[PDB]
Amino acid sequence: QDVVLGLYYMTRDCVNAKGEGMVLTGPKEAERLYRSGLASLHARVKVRIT
Amino acid sequence: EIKELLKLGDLPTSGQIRLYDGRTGEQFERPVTVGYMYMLKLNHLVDDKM
Amino acid sequence: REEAVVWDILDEVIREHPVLLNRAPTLHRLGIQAFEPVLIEGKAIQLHPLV
Amino acid sequence: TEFLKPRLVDIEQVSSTHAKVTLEPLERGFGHTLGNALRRILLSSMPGCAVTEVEIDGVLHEYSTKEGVQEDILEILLNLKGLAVRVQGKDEVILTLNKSGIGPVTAADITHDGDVEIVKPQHVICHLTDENASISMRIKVQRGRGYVPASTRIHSEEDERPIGRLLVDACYSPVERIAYNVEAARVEQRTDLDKLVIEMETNGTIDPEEAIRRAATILAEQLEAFVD
Amino acid sequence: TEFLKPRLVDIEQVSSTHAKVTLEPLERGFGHTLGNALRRILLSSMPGCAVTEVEIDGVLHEYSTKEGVQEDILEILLNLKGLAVRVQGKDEVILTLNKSGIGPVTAADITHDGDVEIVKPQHVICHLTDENASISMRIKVQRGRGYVPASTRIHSEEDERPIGRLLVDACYSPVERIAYNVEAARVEQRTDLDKLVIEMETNGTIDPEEAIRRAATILAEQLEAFVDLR
Amino acid sequence: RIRIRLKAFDHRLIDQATAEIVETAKRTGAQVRGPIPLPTRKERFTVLISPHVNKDARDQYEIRTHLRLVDIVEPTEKTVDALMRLDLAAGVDVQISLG
Amino acid sequence: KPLVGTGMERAVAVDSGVTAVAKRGGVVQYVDASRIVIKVNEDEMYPGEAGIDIYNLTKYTRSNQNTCINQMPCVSLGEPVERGDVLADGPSTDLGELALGQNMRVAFMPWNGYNFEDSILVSERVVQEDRFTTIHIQELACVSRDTKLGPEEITADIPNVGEAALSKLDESGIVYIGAEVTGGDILVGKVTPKGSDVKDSSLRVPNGVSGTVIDVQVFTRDGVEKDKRA
Repeated sequence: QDVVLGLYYMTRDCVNAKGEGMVLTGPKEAERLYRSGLASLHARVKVRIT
Repeated sequence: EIKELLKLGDLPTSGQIRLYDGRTGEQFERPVTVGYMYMLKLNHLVDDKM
Repeated sequence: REEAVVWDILDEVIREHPVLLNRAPTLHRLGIQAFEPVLIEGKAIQLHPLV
Repeated sequence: TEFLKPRLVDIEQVSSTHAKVTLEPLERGFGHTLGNALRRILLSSMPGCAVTEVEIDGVLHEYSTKEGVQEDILEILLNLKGLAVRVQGKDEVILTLNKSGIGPVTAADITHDGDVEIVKPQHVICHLTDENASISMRIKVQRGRGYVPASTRIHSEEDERPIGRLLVDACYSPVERIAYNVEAARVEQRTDLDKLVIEMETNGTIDPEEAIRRAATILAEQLEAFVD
Repeated sequence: TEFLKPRLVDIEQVSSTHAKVTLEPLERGFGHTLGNALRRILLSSMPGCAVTEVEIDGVLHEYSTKEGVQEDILEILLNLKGLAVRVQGKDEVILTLNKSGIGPVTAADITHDGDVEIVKPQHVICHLTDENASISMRIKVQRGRGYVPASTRIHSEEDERPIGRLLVDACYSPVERIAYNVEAARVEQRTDLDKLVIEMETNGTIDPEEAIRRAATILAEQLEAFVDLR
Repeated sequence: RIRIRLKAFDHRLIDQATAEIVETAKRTGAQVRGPIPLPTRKERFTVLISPHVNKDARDQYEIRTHLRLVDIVEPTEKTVDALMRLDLAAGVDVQISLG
Repeated sequence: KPLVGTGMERAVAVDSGVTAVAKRGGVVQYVDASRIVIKVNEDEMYPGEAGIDIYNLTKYTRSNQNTCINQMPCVSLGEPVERGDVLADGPSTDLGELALGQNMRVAFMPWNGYNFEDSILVSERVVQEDRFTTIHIQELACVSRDTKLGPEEITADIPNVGEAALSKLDESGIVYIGAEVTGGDILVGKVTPKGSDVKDSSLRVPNGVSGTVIDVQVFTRDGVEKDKRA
């Protein structure tokens, strides 16, 4: 119950947030942009995943 | 009347205050509900069951 | 008396020794499962949430 | 009124760019203090240098396309951002790379001065389809601290740069990921203590313990004023 | 490395207990780091003196009652657990409270020694109603940190004490509430600097610049394990 | 000036007392003179240890009374009174004397 | 005192006889250590039987569920009270209202999994203030019935067991009252000879419990006395 709420709030999206439509060189700097305070947890973004 | 009484006190009308985290010092997104609930201690104590 | 040396003895008898946790209305076989203990300051069994 | 000093018990070196500093034991609610302080300093305050601006011929903005390459210029921007360079003496060095022929272009192909060097020469830049394709980029390297992205970079700039200059996120701080846990250790009477497990993965140009020691002495010299 | 260093520039006392303090200048991003670290340390690990053992004459246990008073003995032990004492030289002192006559027993009636200072002269303890009633308690004030309770201090105590000494729980920490704010600093040539406005709320016994100095020394000596060894 | 004459049989105890007194003085007032050690009285006793007779059989005891002269040069309001409530450890006879 | 009540707390706390509701109105004399003494106003006062009402407060005693029923005076000295008004607050009452639990500052959020299914995550300020620290009372009987082979005996001269029997008791046997007794202690030395053939039926403290001996009752076999306490 708690963990599906944490995931459903995490992997979602909104039509404008901090860092809308910026491009990221990996998931590591995705978490670094979430922690430093430069993007939001749900902000649509092109990443490069492997 | 709950909203009007929350306006007599200087509290926010929604009943919800933004709360920071004691671990990380940074704000919880999406403001949370804080209030006073009258909580009771029932006589099912754990060092009568262990 | 519970002296200062039996807690190291206890952490050396726990280590790789599973226990059977059991909730009281056991209906199917997933209601008896074996764990490894991790010792708790307290008086309550801490049980992993997914389980 | 005496506090528990720890011993650094483990550096499990997984790779040359990986570490796990197991650390025990601390006072109750101090692992989160040390871990969060080091994490915020290592994320947004640690000094270092990387690529900020690049001028490429054949392109006019970030959504054009040069010939002879499989990848596009967003991919060359991203693979440029992934490059880890170190500058010793100066702090604003412009570099230029030229590549022609059948084959990929790597980091060793660049023209370097005496003050700069590449920590990963086999880090790929792009690939080239045509032997007649002659790629050219003027790679500028500043030096700052932490992280500044191209979005607020283009919001903060106002001077009209010449057409062909490309902005990239400036990964100044050399760490890529730091994330810890706090576990629970035991001194023989009190079970209330807690053990730190700091994980760290960086790029080249540094050794994770050197980054940890740098952040720690940054915070100690920051707090050096009003102590006893 | 273009960093700076902060100083305690202005220390305003809003009252004797509730008192703010500035910090200036902090670097960019450091404000929430130092504020949260000083919050965690200043709430967990400060030294303050508190009541530990209470010794009333003509008493058997704490659940009895006494001649001539209002509050019962558990009420007296709670009102003594709230006490705020500030010793200077020693680390373990014994006070004395003796009073007869009809009227309330303030904290200002304790026959103080020289190096103890009771900073709440309106802290009520008892309500003596009979004029022939008396009360003579002998308090013991240790000094520590954190929270050490009666159950753990039931066998921990080594010095074999005699029977008849009521054990009161020890709330040692004199900090009760602390909030920090990261404003925008007014620097005449820099705009990317900030100030830290720590708003303490003490027990009256601790001096705020001394508390901040001790918390800073605690943080620096904890980080020396990272600095020196690896 | 307040002269203070500490007298005791145990030397360590006396020392402890003296330090305490100094501490008491120094916080309240200013310019405590100092803990000056005077000569110790070694009051000797010989006794015959036999119940009846053996005169060369003897025990020689003594009581070492130590002296500690502490002086206070400026008696303030706060300082002198501080001592009234501040009693010292048992087995240490103190003797304050102003002027 | 429930901040959000329904107003039916007053009627339940009065109508259940756990509070000492005043029979006849008037003022007060307030000896109270033992009993509330109420002087009666003249209109409610009988012509003969001059009369002032003396209310008995039931102090710390055992309920049917081992909880503690206790009455505390909620009126001061020299204070007017009316007929039907309350004078002593019982268990779980606050100035005549009905206070079962206590009112606390609650946040609704998931906090790091520690309140997963229905669990509840509690600060240390709840446990430092003793604001749920309830008081339980246990009655323990000891009898020395004459089963067979003579009668059993109440003496401290406890056997086999050494200088770990004679401790929380007197020279003639039985626990000496008050004390910080736990598990495995001895309360009432109660063992017979011929039962080098002695044994230990001496009623001890059950495993896992602590406490303070608040009361010792003894209407024993006409003889319990030593040479004279009886």
